[PDB]
Amino acid sequence: TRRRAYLWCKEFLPGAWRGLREDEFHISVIRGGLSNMLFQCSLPDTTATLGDEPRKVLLRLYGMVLESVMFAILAERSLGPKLYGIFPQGRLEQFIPSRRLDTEELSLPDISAEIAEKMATFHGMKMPFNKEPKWLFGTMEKYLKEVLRIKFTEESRIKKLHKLLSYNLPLELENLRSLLESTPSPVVFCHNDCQEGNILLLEGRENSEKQKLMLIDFEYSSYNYRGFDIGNHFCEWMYDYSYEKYPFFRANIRKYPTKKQQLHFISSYLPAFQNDFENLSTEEKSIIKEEMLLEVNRFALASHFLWGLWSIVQAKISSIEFGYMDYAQARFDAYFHQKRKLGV
Amino acid sequence: DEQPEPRTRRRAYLWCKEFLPGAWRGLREDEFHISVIRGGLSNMLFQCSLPDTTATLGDEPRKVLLRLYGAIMVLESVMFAILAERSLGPKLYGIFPQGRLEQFIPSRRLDTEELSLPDISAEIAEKMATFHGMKMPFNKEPKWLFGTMEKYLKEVLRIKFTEESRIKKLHKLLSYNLPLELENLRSLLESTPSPVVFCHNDCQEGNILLLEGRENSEKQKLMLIDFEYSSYNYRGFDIGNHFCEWMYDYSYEKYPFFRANIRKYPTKKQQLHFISSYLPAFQNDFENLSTEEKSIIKEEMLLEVNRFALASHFLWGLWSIVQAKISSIEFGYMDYAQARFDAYFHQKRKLGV
Ligand SMILES: CN1CCCN(Cc2ccc(CN)cc2)CC1
Ligand SMILES: CN1CCCN(Cc2ccc(CN)cc2)CC1
Repeated sequence: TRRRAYLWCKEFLPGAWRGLREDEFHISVIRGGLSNMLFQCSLPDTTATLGDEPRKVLLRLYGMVLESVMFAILAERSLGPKLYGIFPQGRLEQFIPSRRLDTEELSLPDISAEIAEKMATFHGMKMPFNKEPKWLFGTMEKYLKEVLRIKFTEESRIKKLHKLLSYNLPLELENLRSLLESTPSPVVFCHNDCQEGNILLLEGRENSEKQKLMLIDFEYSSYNYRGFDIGNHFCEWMYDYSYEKYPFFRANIRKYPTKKQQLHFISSYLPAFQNDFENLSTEEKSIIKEEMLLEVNRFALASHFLWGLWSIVQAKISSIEFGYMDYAQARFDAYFHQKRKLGV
Repeated sequence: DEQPEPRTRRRAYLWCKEFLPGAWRGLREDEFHISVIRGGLSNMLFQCSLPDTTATLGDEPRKVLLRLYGAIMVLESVMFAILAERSLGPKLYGIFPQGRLEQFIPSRRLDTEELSLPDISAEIAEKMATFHGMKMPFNKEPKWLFGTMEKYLKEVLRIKFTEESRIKKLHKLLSYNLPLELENLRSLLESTPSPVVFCHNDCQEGNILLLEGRENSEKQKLMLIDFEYSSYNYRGFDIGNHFCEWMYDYSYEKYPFFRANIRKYPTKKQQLHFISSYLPAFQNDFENLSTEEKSIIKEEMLLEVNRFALASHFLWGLWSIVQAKISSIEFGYMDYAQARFDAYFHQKRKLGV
């Protein structure tokens, strides 16, 4: 691996990387794990670059074709990290000096204003993928059917899974389908996982007011209802994954964005998504806003439902230390709370 | 043949309707237009279009090219997407397991005898030099050339024909002792400096588009397409291979379905004219180096591309023998293998190597 990374870096990267010896190779882990291990490879500080090649790069081990075409495209358009090399068991990507946002930072008005802008821009991109909005319910159905086949060993998971099934998930899915079918929402290229863990604060521009963030990790990206990408992100205000004691997240329902905070986000989103929106009548803009509010708060329900089902699947299979079943139970609690709140 | 089959076209209609924007997304089957551009079993080509009475709503193309992979993949897909993003290849509208949907570019392909026309050649040299300066996310080790020839050689040595004429042709070719000859070629090219760049690797006339509405422009009427063989490789191979293609006409309508003419290989003058467009297009300062150091570069570069042209004959000669066992396409692959090795040894004699 330290050699594998050495070979991949020597062979895929230009400049000093070409003549690099193996005892000159600097690598360290950025994230271990079982799948998608991140690494930081870099030149001797005492090595001068020959061209415009990078000094430090991010390696990503997968641990099919669409994810690669996608990442290449975003790289080409300067929407994503640059792609320096791609191979069967991973790829070399640009290393972006940054940190991830924290949960509570999402509510900072400049941060959520720029996230809205960035998601709007992400949303207007054309991609060579299927533009039929199959993804949302196709994945929920795929997960549900996995869930009604999962058998757990340990009494606790059995107990928890038994509570979740008692909601009558198949019937509840139909009630959700019914509601969203009656809720218009333009299909656009969605990130589908726009949580704080996937938003870079680019270092050196913490002082920029509108250009300090980048969106990354598009493994779930597809054409999907705009409402889901926004409602999902709103849900993510509630969940903090940096908690260091099992179950390794906190949910806080009170942290869901207020009407005022929602209007602030979409008041950024809309002008960045349709460049003619800014010239509409004050009244019309509020017609569109009030209507969008209903839209994304309904699709928020699908965020809860989808990730709840996903969280149950991950329990049975994942190695990652995370209280998946407790998270599923949190997502469904927020699902039913949001139903009562909306009166739907 | 013009009419697609019922199966494909029903599937074509679905792909177009779901992958393309605008008027495409609400088209009915009954108003979908599709025409064959190439049959076969491997890369079927179709033209797909809106009715002419139907109005585009926005960006969407009125016509696209459907490409089915047929009987056979991430590197090729990524490469095609990148070149589209950079406006070097056809735009990519749709990608899926069975194939892709690409921009339709009104054009015909160049004829073999057009490769030598001065303005054509100059631009082909600019386009290729441009093609070479690109950064691509692939392995930058120049192992494709001999890796590929080695793969073909090993397959070639263990294929047994039945059919007699195929069998006799294979025997004359093995007479030459290809493995030793391959090694001989390695030593010769091992001593021949050539910059490793991103090569098309199959820059023949049928992979160059003459763009419609531009037959007047002098330096902007061509586009290079079909990059299935592309990879980081010795610059000499890419140009050498192109010079070799001057000699082969695949439009010949009877068996073996090509004409070889060694007399059509570019003259020293024509080669210089080509690399005279290539070099200022490939590197910055070149245009204004001492007329005396421009010549050393040119002369050396000729030696290089003419030596690497030997790998062109050897690679496709081997490829061709492999194709004679596995391909069902009507083409005299064995005869073409011999034709390539004739030129190889004839080229060897020319170079005194
Ligand atoms: C799939 N995503 C959307 C739903 C929330 N996920 C839950 C999660 C958080 C942290 C960890 C720790 N590896 C695992 C799962 C993370 C991202
Ligand atoms: C792979 N390329 C480089 C070598 C020349 N080839 C020979 C060939 C031409 C036409 C046909 C079509 N019958 C088949 C093979 C095809 C292009």
